[PDB]
This record gives sequence, structure tokens and C-alpha cells, in this order.
Amino acid sequence: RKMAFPSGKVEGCMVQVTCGTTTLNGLWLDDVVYCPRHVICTSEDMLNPNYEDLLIRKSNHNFLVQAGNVQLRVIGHSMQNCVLKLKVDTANPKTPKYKFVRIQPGQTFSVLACYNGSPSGVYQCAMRHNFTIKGSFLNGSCGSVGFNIDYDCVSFCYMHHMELPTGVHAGTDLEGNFYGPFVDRQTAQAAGTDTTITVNVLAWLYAAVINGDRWFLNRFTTTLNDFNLVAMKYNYEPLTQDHVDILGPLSAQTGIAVLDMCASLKELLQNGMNGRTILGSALLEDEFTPFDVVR
Amino acid sequence: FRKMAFPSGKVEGCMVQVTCGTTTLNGLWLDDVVYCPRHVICNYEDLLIRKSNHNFLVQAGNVQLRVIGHSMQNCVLKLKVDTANPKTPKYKFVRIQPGQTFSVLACYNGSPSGVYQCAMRHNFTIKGSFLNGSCGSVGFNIDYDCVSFCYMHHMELPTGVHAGTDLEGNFYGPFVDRQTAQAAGTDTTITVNVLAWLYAAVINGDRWFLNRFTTTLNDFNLVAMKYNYEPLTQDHVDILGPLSAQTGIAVLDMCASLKELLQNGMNGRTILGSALLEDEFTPFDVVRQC
Ligand SMILES: CC(C)(C)[C@H](NC(=O)C(F)(F)F)C(=O)N1C[C@H]2[C@@H]([C@H]1C(=O)N[C@H](C=N)C[C@@H]1CCNC1=O)C2(C)C
Ligand SMILES: CC(C)(C)[C@H](NC(=O)C(F)(F)F)C(=O)N1C[C@H]2[C@@H]([C@H]1C(=O)N[C@H](C=N)C[C@@H]1CCNC1=O)C2(C)C
Repeated sequence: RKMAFPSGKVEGCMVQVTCGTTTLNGLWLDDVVYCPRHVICTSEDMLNPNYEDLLIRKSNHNFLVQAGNVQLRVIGHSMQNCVLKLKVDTANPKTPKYKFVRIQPGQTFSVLACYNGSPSGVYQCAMRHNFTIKGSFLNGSCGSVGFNIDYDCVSFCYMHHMELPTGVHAGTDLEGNFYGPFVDRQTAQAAGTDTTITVNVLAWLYAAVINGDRWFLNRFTTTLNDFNLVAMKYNYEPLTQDHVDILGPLSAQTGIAVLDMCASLKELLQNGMNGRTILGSALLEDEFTPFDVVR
Repeated sequence: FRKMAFPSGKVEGCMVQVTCGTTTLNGLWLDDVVYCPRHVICNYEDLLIRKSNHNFLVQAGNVQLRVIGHSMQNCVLKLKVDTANPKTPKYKFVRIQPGQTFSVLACYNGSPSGVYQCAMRHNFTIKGSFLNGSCGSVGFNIDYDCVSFCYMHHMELPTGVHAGTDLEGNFYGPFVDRQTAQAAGTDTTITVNVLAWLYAAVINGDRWFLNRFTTTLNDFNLVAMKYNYEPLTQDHVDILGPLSAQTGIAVLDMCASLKELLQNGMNGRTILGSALLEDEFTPFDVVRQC
């Protein structure tokens, strides 16, 4: 199954941030609360916000931060790209071991969807090649974060800012730099074409072979370039030599060469599933990474 | 629309490692009792009279808990320990019905590893992902700071699905906690959940499967029972009320759409990006998330 990381380490960091009439979520790490800078926007500012002008007019007591039933005193603030950083009185005693990381397309992570600073649900996500995520976010979800947890270290990789017209979602890393060409501005924007994440599909096929189903395999191989000419006709992401190297370990474990598995995928795309499933799924899964399958 | 699990933090603070002899699995530490599958001691009455407190090694992180008593309740072993869990949440033990969903905190060696969302199938299995040291992992729902524990994991059936007990040690389904040939019965699609998921689809603007027709229970059930769909009881219709009143599609209007989806298939089309009919969202799940 697709699994999220246990969310408790992140739950203890979620707070509520209110400026004026606007309330969203913030991430409380040590003595800093991180949140999307459009918390300082009103209704009139969403189209063409001048954030430096909006922020200079704010003072520390304009920001109401609430950790459960406790108000936290904001003692300073600064903006870093598209995130606001609120310095507060008190270091979060529940701060886990953490780092900020910026991820690449194809990477997976867990999202803790929060409202009013309280956790609502957790799910697993992937960064798509058009730099959106297929999330589940409602009004007030901004400042919900995405994360991985490898060996008790929480790596924060995503903070939620906006929903695009196709229902997909855009946001920043925790330094406030957007993934993709989007802007925290209510102006006309749209995601580019969302390709299937080929390297993930291939890792998932290798996962299927390891678990014992081999029905989709065939006797052919292919060149890298021939694979990409076919796969791009199905809106699959071109496969690079680095992707081939990445799948190396799985190819070593199963004894199936990477370009051999590529020929199997070409045939799957041509034939469909014929009413079968591969790992309980009747579609080709592309939000499971080569690193995920080994773990 | 995603499959969403409950935030797991309240449960993570209850997970411990239990070792008896060469066998290690997970335990649930609430107040001063650790709950775990009785097969950690591997005839269970005779195996347990021969066990003493010192046979049980309970580890909560870097701390060992001293067992000061033990007893069995059905298929769960209850180890009384010296110290109450300071992280014990508000909680209750509940037994869920087929079709109901819950979150699973998959654990190994007492340490939480992943969280996912499951449904109790009508053959009383769950389609989880559990590996060799996962026993004692639990399933749960949260309602406004109260954790309802409903599942503890015991075993994997040959078809790759899973069987366990409630927290009072009563199995779900016709299974026994011993290593012998057992198999899941014929499963079935959870009709009220599929209907819930179609309502979630129309809420999201996926409306191509709607049509002008309505059906009847017996008409629908007659078509359902040939496609192995769980008979749509009159009860099920009640629960979809808020969805039916919200969208404008009466349940039997939607059942007409579901009925025709079982015949014509979907024609390469998707509903919420799925080529199959999803049945692991309850009506309440859809209201919660939407
Ligand atoms: C949905 C929409 C029309 C509103 C708008 N989108 C675009 O302007 C775009 F289409 F350009 F992206 C949009 O999201 N916002 C407009 C305004 C902020 C953002 C916003 O409301 N963020 C929400 C934070 N709580 C999360 C949203 C709520 C619905 N579901 C979500 O995830 C900002 C870009 C500054
Ligand atoms: C998988 C298998 C051949 C082993 C066996 N199954 C059947 O005997 C059945 F098919 F009859 F169910 C089985 O599960 N067990 C054998 C023995 C316990 C249980 C068991 O090892 N439980 C594991 C707990 N840590 C979780 C398992 C590990 C693999 N994936 C899981 O979920 C018990 C019934 C007492």
C-alpha cells in the first residue's frame, strides 16, 4: 500500500496564525513560526499584493499565534521569499529533529492537512513534473506542510499556498521559494502538462516482480531512445540515464535489466491491463519511488 | 479527493515492543496495561500457566517496563506493568462493522512506521500492508480527541489480505490465531461506500455517469448480487441522506447510475481519476473530507 509517515512529530508543531480577518496554519519550530506570507493579505490584496508594503505596516501584535489553548507572543517578524517568519517568545518544546529540503519532481512525501492550526488528516503525495501536487485542500489549509521522516529526522519539503484551476496544488519549500513558475497572487495561472512519472512506474513494476507477479513481462528489450519515443506518445516522462542508474539495484535484485523492464512497460501501455491488476491496482502507479520500494 | 488517515500522534505515544522468548511484536500501552496478540507466547491456556511475568520483556523506546502481572482476554494478552503510560489518550475499545473504515498505524519493533486508511471488508479481512514483525499494530478512528481502537493485527492470509481482532481479543471473521490453512471467503464490493464515492465525484464536478433514470432496491440488488455487490439494505439508503439532500441526486437516482456502471463498464473513462469503483470511503468519510 501507499503509506504516509506517522504524523505525530509534525502534529506537535502545528499552530494557528491570524492576521486581521485571515486565519491559516503555521509551523512552530524552536522559536520561529513559519507561515505563508499571504496571511497579511485582505480581500483587496489578492490580485496584486505588494508584500513588502503590506508587511512594513504590520507590527508584532498584529499577528495572533495560538498553540492549542495558549497564545504565543510574537516578538519579531521577517519575510523570506514567500513565507513569513514570526519570532515568538517561547521555543516549541515539541520541536523534533528537523531539516528543510527542496525536493525534485517524482519525490514523494506525506502531507498533514490542518485547519485552524489543528491536524485533520494525513496522506501521501508526489511532486509532479509540472511542479504541482495532487492534494486534498480546502479553505484555510494554507500552511499545512509536506514532510518525510527518515530515522527520526523530519525533513520539511512543502508548505501549502494555493489551488490551481485543474484542482491541483502549488506551494513552496520552507525557505519560501515556490515549486514551479507559480506566484502567491490571485492572477490567472495554470499547471503545465502533468506527465506520468516513468521512473516511479518502473520501480513499482520491479516491486510487482519482487512480490511474485510476472504476467506483464515479455521477451523483448529496447533501446533507451526507442523507449522514450514510444513512452512520450502516452505522455510519460522521458527516461534519463540517471533514471536507469537509479533503478540499478532493483534490476540487480530481480535479474531483469532496466531496458528489459522498459519493453514490458511499452507493451503494458499498448495493451492495457486486460482486466488484471499488478499490486492490487488496475492502473499503473506512479507515486511510489525507487527509494520507497526498497523501504 | 485522497484516501486520508487520521493523524496518528495520539497512537504513536502508545506503541511499545513486546518480546517473549525469540518472538518480538508490538504492544499497545494504555494506562498500566500493555495489550498484544496472545501468539507472542508461542494450546494457549497451557502455554500461559507455564509463563511468568519475567518471561515478558516490554520496551518503551529506551526504557524497559517491568511486567507485574499477565492475563489473557480471548486472543489478546494483557500485560500489567509497573508504570502508567503518561501519554495515554482519551480512548475506548469499539468493534466495527464491515464496510467501516479506520486508520492503521503499522509498527515494527514497537516503533511506528507508517499510517494508512483501511476498510473492514465484508469477508472480515482488511487489505493492509503488514510484514513479518507487524503484529500488534492497531487500527483506530479519532472523534474530537477520543481514540476509538477497533483493530489489532494478527495474521496474513494466503491471498495477501489480513485478519485481526478487536481490542477485547475477538477475531473479525472465521479465523483462528494458529498457523494452519485458512482462507478468506468470497469478498464483495461495499455498495454504500461506492455510492458515497460517486457523491464525492459529483461534488468534485465529475458528473458524466449521472443519467435520467432511477431504480428500485430489488431491481438494484438483483443486478448487484450478480456482480457480487453487497445488497443495498434500506439502512444504507438512510445514511446517504445528507449526500443525497446535498447534491440533488436521490440515492436510487445514483443507484441507477451505479447500476448502469456495472453493465457498460466505464469506457476508459475515469471517476476521480480511477478506472475502478472505489469502495473504501464511507459516507462519513466523504462528509469529513469534503
Ligand atoms: C482557490 C483559488 C481561486 C482561491 C486561488 N487560486 C489561484 O489564485 C490560482 F488559481 F491562481 F492558483 C487560491 O488558491 N488562492 C488565492 C490567494 C491565496 C490562495 C488560497 O486561497 N490559498 C488557500 C490557503 N488557505 C488554499 C486554497 C483554498 C481552496 N483550496 C486551496 O488549496 C492566494 C494565491 C494568495
Ligand atoms: C504469514 C503466514 C504464513 C505466516 C501466517 N498465516 C497463516 O497461518 C494464515 F494464512 F492462516 F493466516 C501468519 O500470518 N501467522 C503465523 C502465526 C501468526 C501469524 C503471523 O506471523 N503474524 C505476523 C505478526 N507479526 C504478521 C504477518 C507476517 C507476514 N504478514 C503478516 O501480516 C500466527 C497465526 C499465530
